[PDB]
Amino acid sequence: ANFQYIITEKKGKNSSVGLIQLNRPKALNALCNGLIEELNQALETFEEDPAVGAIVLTGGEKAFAAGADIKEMQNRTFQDCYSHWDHITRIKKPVIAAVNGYALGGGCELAMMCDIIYAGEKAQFGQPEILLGTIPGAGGTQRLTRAVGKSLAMEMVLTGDRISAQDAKQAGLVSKIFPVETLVEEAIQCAEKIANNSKIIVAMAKESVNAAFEMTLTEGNKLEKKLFYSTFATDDRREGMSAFVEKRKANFKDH
Amino acid sequence: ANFQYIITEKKGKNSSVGLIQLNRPKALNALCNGLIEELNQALETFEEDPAVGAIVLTGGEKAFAAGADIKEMQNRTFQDCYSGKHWDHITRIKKPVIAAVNGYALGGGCELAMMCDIIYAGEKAQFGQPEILLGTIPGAGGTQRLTRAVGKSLAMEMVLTGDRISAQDAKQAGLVSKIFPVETLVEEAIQCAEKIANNSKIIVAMAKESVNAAFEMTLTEGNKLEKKLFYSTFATDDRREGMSAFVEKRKANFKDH
Amino acid sequence: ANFQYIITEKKGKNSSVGLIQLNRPKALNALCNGLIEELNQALETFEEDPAVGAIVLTGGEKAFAAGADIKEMQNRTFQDCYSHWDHITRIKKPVIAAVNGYALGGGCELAMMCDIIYAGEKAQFGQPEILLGTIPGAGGTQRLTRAVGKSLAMEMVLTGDRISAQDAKQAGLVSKIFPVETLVEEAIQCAEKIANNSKIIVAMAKESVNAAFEMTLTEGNKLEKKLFYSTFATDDRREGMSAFVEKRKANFKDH
Amino acid sequence: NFQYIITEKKGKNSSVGLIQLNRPKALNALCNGLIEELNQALETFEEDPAVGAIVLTGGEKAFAAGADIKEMQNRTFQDCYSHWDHITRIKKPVIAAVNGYALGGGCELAMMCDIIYAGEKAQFGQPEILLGTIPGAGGTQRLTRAVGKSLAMEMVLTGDRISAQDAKQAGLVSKIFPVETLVEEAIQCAEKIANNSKIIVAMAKESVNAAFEMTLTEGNKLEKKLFYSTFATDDRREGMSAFVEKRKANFKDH
Amino acid sequence: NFQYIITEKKGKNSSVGLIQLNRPKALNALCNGLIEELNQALETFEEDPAVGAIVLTGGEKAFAAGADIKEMQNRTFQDCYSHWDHITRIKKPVIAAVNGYALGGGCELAMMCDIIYAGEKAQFGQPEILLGTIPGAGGTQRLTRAVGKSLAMEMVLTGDRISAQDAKQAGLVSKIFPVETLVEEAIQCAEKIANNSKIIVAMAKESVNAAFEMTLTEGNKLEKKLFYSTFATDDRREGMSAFVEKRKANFKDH
Amino acid sequence: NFQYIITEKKGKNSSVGLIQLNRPKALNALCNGLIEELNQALETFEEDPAVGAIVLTGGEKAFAAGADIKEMQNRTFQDCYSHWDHITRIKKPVIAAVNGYALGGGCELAMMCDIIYAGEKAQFGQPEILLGTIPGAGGTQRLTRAVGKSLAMEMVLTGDRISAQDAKQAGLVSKIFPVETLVEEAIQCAEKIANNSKIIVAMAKESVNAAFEMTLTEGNKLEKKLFYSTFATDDRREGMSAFVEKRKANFKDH
Ligand SMILES: CCCCCCCC(=O)SCCNC(=O)CCNC(=O)[C@H](O)C(C)(C)COP(=O)(O)OP(=O)(O)OC[C@H]1O[C@@H](n2cnc3c(N)ncnc32)[C@H](O)[C@@H]1OP(=O)(O)O
Ligand SMILES: CCCCCCCC(=O)SCCNC(=O)CCNC(=O)[C@H](O)C(C)(C)COP(=O)(O)OP(=O)(O)OC[C@H]1O[C@@H](n2cnc3c(N)ncnc32)[C@H](O)[C@@H]1OP(=O)(O)O
Ligand SMILES: CCCCCCCC(=O)SCCNC(=O)CCNC(=O)[C@H](O)C(C)(C)COP(=O)(O)OP(=O)(O)OC[C@H]1O[C@@H](n2cnc3c(N)ncnc32)[C@H](O)[C@@H]1OP(=O)(O)O
Ligand SMILES: CCCCCCCC(=O)SCCNC(=O)CCNC(=O)[C@H](O)C(C)(C)COP(=O)(O)OP(=O)(O)OC[C@H]1O[C@@H](n2cnc3c(N)ncnc32)[C@H](O)[C@@H]1OP(=O)(O)O
Repeated sequence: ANFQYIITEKKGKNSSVGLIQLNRPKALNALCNGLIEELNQALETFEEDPAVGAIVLTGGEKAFAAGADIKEMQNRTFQDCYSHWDHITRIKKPVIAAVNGYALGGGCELAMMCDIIYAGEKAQFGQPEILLGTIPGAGGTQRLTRAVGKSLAMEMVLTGDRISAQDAKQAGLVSKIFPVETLVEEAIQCAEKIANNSKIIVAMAKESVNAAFEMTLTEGNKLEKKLFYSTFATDDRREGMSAFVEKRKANFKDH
Repeated sequence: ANFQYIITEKKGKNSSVGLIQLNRPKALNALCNGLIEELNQALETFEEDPAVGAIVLTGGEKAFAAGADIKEMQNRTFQDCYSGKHWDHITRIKKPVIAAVNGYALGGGCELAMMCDIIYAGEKAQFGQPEILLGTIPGAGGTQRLTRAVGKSLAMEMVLTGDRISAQDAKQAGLVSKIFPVETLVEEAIQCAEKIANNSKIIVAMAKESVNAAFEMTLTEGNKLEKKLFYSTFATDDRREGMSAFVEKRKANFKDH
Repeated sequence: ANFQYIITEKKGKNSSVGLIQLNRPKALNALCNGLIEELNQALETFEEDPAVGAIVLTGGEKAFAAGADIKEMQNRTFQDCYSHWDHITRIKKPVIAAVNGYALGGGCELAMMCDIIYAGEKAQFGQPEILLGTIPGAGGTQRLTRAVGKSLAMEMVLTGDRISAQDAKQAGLVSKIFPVETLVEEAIQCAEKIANNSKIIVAMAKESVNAAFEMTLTEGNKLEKKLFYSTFATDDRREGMSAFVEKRKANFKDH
Repeated sequence: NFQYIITEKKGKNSSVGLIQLNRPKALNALCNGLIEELNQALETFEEDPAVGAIVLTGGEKAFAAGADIKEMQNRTFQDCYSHWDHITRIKKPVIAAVNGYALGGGCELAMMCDIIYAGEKAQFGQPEILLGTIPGAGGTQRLTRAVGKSLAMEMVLTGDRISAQDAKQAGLVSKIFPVETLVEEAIQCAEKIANNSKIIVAMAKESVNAAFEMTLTEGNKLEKKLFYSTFATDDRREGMSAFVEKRKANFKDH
Repeated sequence: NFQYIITEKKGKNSSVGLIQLNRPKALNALCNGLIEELNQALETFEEDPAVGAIVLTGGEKAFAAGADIKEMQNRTFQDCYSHWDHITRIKKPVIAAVNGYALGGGCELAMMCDIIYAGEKAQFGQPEILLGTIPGAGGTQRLTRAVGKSLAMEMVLTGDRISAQDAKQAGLVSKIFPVETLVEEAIQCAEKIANNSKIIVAMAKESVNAAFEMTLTEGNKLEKKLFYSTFATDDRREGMSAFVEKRKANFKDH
Repeated sequence: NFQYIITEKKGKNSSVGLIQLNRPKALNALCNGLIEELNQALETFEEDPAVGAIVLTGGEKAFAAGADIKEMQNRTFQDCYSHWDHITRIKKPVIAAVNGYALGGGCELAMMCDIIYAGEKAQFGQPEILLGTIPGAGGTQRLTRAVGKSLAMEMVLTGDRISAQDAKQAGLVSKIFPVETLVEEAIQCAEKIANNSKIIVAMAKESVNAAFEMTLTEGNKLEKKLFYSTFATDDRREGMSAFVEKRKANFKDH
């Protein structure tokens, strides 16, 4: 429906890419509860849209998201905490984060929840939760550490210091850096490529990669094998291999 | 043995390095079932050869291995796959295995290199997991070892698009530890295998087992296992000789015992 | 007490940083049992000193620590061993390692036990245990691998080869590289920053980041959440978020 | 309102939310519609401040004979690949009062509950194998973890059923009561849980569940963090003071 | 053919692969030669399309009294660090019919089996401690996971034996039968399993085993993936249809 | 020189270190001072070359009624973030002879022990919930792992107690003895253990403990490494030889 905090729209060839834009410039995209609710709606919608194969999440040019909404948490109590934030992780289709500008606190964690992260030349990542007398509460101490290593993760989480796009890429937090002006376009091109592939196979691949963080290498490889065997129960695997053998373009039907 | 797809031979000082070279150039070293069987044979042989301390696995200059053999699985069914189950044997080898990757190391080829303990890349090597382009996903640790070495963002990008990354990219990301000119790559990998072979076999096997454990348990339990293995080295003659040699300011004489 | 192998002292703004300096220059700071005992004492002392918020551990300019003391284990037997080295991991306050020069074997492991590692331009890391007929025995095969990746870790552990500061940073083993002359000063500045934040919250954050190596991503995020909720039971969380909302400097009380 | 389930509050001061599966015709076979209502009832009781614990039960002859086979009969692999365990998202304790058949999906639903009380004639089993499939809702995970590999393999591979007595001896269920008083007894247990601090009860339940998600070392660390957390509540202060002051504790779920 | 074991096809349609340890003089002490033949028999039965389940047993006096001490007596540490668990690579179900002694390596072998049936006079134990060593084939892992820490510690640290009734009560074994009919009963169970779809049975067995290799959360996710997989088979379709059409299922193992 | 505990060496050759909690007035409430002495006694017995196993017990009426409520009553959340399980750092086996009450911290202490023997009238429980808190020393972890989720949830959420018979049936304790002979019997078991090689016993105990810290696969690998290690000891050679030579083994703890 008519969204208050986000702007959605389909893009790329055949409009196969679902674009979600955080639109709360006043608050530098502070992830207030309302914005989160709309974001989850947009994600669910694009997830159920058969023409969409990949989603691109972005914010403004100055800020992807400055964090969660302090104003909204300010008066919460411990007990409140014990009486929605990671719905993006339940989405089966790939989600690419096009990070331009600030991606701090909850904003940084939201980007890390995405499968792939592309950063604009002037993006900035950080977990300033410590400066607010709290710690990251949406995977900031988990996903950051796993991607960047203990030393840098400890430095960022304990001081609240920010790192550049170049630092993030070097550390493995993000895989590409693009000029501010073309960042979103480039992320859409990548989303396109992914959308071109079979949707069912892409979902299986994404699930396999994610498993790398939930089990031992041994069990991860076993799960990957089971999923690999599964692709053989699909038409697109048959079509993909035949196309290869027949040296012709493959025609995937997401089935 | 009389191999059809691979070329083996001992190299390095005292012929301590076992060199296995994938040899199916017309198929750019596509890993067909027959080649896999010979590779495993060569590995087992070098493993049982007491003169060998480390193995170097390589392919051609244009390709380490362009991938599994699609033509061989193109007709398989789900039931075939399940009710039919050896791609991972190289992981059962106790001696270190170094992959000297020159050119293409894609799909199964990339996974094979990642199964190796160390990876050295030639200036023009290329890594990628194009399984997605074939309507399938990596099936030999491609989504596990790549991710663990390269991080989620790059791993997702590669696995989901099938895009390739350069040798420089792979090194920067931690997939490979060294990059050498195409012409000297294999020589350099042999030098490293030699250094490793110089050490005590038994101790080297324990160390390799310890490092591998870093991917199978919590840091806490990993450190405990490492401790047990560390204590174990004290039950060997080489440990004694090694420390004695250092204290006595003289060269160590290891006997792999 | 009056230490024989280490030099301690408080530094940074308001002497909030506890500096421990390994001082056995003749043995290139080889980690003998006596030095380890003093180091543990210094750590415990700084841990219990209310004025200290972070500790900086360093050695000489030529060597952080050349390794454990070989002569001391030279005559030990397997039964000796099976029937203290990592107490530094029991410290709740952050510990930063300012590595200048050699950080080999036990020295490298000690540095890796620290939360953050800063390296001087000429630092060198390596695990030469293999050259002595033994393997790293204080997390060298675990922390190195987890930070540097399997390929480089195997190369280092199996050959005993050393890597440069630049290599270590690129691989994620250390997060910063500074000139030899200012390295310790820079690490103290980082410790200062950490010490200005809430001690209790900092301890929780450090615990959260460390958990990234002890459980699946799913459970790690759950633990992080519980710790996040916990911060709400503190005065500093309330002051931190209030200060932000009221556009004013936060005054933490480590409570 | 509900077509497949019957809900109602019970116990002291109506602190117990009782959900009763009601599709006697199909022996409470868990069809998609019933699952949707069950989840609703659960969410409702979860949000009801008056409720401290939930009791889930079915009929006297069957808790739930299994998922609805006719509903999946024609599904294909792609349909599948493209919530039956929402009960696991509930923070308040859920007790399963199993009378009669608790097979397949029914057995898995009971195992998803925190506590299981079985009527004298209850029967547990995972017959999915007889249908050319395997348990798909934790049947091979929760059963094994509670009963051990030998018995779990026997049940899953043959589809054989085990008695209430077997289930109790194996640790699948913690109590066995006469068919007629089973539900009443489960409600008494839920009452007791409801009398304790909700916030503390939620933390304890989360701690016990963690025993299946991490190593003992990390589990103990998490438990410690939760233990420290209780000190941030009024109920913990009240509970310990009441003890020291030899008086009854008055919890406020805060 | 074989020196230490006796194999033969049993059960309806010869669907059961029976392997019998045959080293009576050494009370089936698991020497290296016997292990090699056992692995051969397993591989053979595994590749035999007519076999759906394997039953492993020994004599009436002893399933297997332990590894062969004589064989390791002279080994050194270095020797040790320079295929005991092959039975674990078999995809088809393996039932252990334990009669008499199942000690040390013998106990571990039985524990490696998916299901364990014990004769009235079976005896389990891990006496490795009495020999100056510890169980080296999962004795401290599988025993503990099945029996609990207290009893496992007692057995491993003292070398004490437990009865068939103790083993069953503790969950080590799921059934106890008279010595004379034990093997027959295990074959009947193997028959039942063999009757079901081989591919689905292999998936189920893999799912149950996963209960010991990952957190409940990941185990449930793996089980789900395998569950979806069954939908890519003809047997699942046949199984569910047969139920719906109230008729007998004809599985074709695919 | 102990105020809260009574120690003394018992059994053949004074091979068993017996520690008796002695604060009958407080039903052995584990106050901080008692914990400090307990740890001292443990460390002492651990360093005593003549001791091979420790037996921990309390009074006939109570092993330990819990941690000291009076001592934590005034603690704050912040205090909590400013050596309760040191018994777990002891390499030699520790047997808990539980007579009477073993509640809360007391129950957790018993569970930290390697083996638990219970007197006919022992009682186990985790009443932390009744005090507005949750078990904080492994009560939700070790209890669950030994007793299963259903019973563990029941105990932790209601604070209800279970009998010795219940505890044994659930696997929490491995033996039940009359109140009067319980400690004697536990000492006999400690004797047996102390009979074997101390170095090998330490390795075995470490192996069994690993069953709760890693996947079955890695646990088996660790066990293997420990198994190989035993071959680097004289006691293993002595043990195997003694068996081969049909003679009694003479262990020298190395
Ligand atoms: C499960 C539940 C979730 C838990 C997850 C983890 C916890 C967190 O995410 S906490 C968030 C951490 N983020 C922060 O501390 C960042 C706060 N913001 C900043 O530091 C600055 O805005 C910064 C550096 C990005 C840019 O500074 P600047 O260019 O001067 O812009 P600035 O004027 O501060 O911001 C503009 C407006 O956005 C608002 N805003 C910015 N960030 C936030 C935020 N995180 N919450 C609420 N409002 C915010 C500002 O208050 C201001 O509004 P106004 O002037 O009307 O009060
Ligand atoms: C349970 C606890 C677990 C144990 C943990 C794991 C095991 C380990 O840590 S073993 C450590 C491995 N490290 C080594 O072998 C490195 C030894 N050091 C070196 O090789 C060199 O000192 C190096 C390369 C750093 C610098 O070279 P260089 O500048 O020429 O110095 P160099 O002349 O070799 O040595 C100078 C002095 O330092 C001493 N020293 C340096 N490292 C050590 C050491 N590890 N042990 C003992 N003495 C040492 C030397 O003995 C020598 O003293 P002296 O002349 O009186 O005999
Ligand atoms: C993530 C997605 C979830 C995945 C989870 C795992 C998979 C599963 O749960 S599959 C379910 C396994 N369950 C079964 O195979 C049990 C099927 N039922 C039975 O065996 C018998 O009903 C039994 C033994 C319980 C009782 O027999 P009986 O007393 O004769 O009663 P019975 O006549 O069979 O049942 C009465 C009615 O209930 C129906 N019914 C019973 N169970 C089911 C069921 N599971 N699905 C659908 N309808 C069922 C019967 O079809 C019959 O209806 P009708 O005669 O109009 O067709
Ligand atoms: C890491 C930090 C550790 C965290 C671990 C987890 C948390 C816990 O352990 S909390 C402990 C939970 N235990 C309890 O709630 C049990 C409390 N006690 C009881 O319920 C009863 O004493 C019971 C049922 C055992 C016996 O009742 P009864 O026979 O009437 O004896 P009772 O009169 O109550 O006890 C005798 C004396 O011992 C004292 N006492 C008993 N238990 C405790 C205790 N846990 N703490 C302090 N004092 C205690 C009583 O206060 C009384 O002393 P006094 O009359 O002078 O004040």
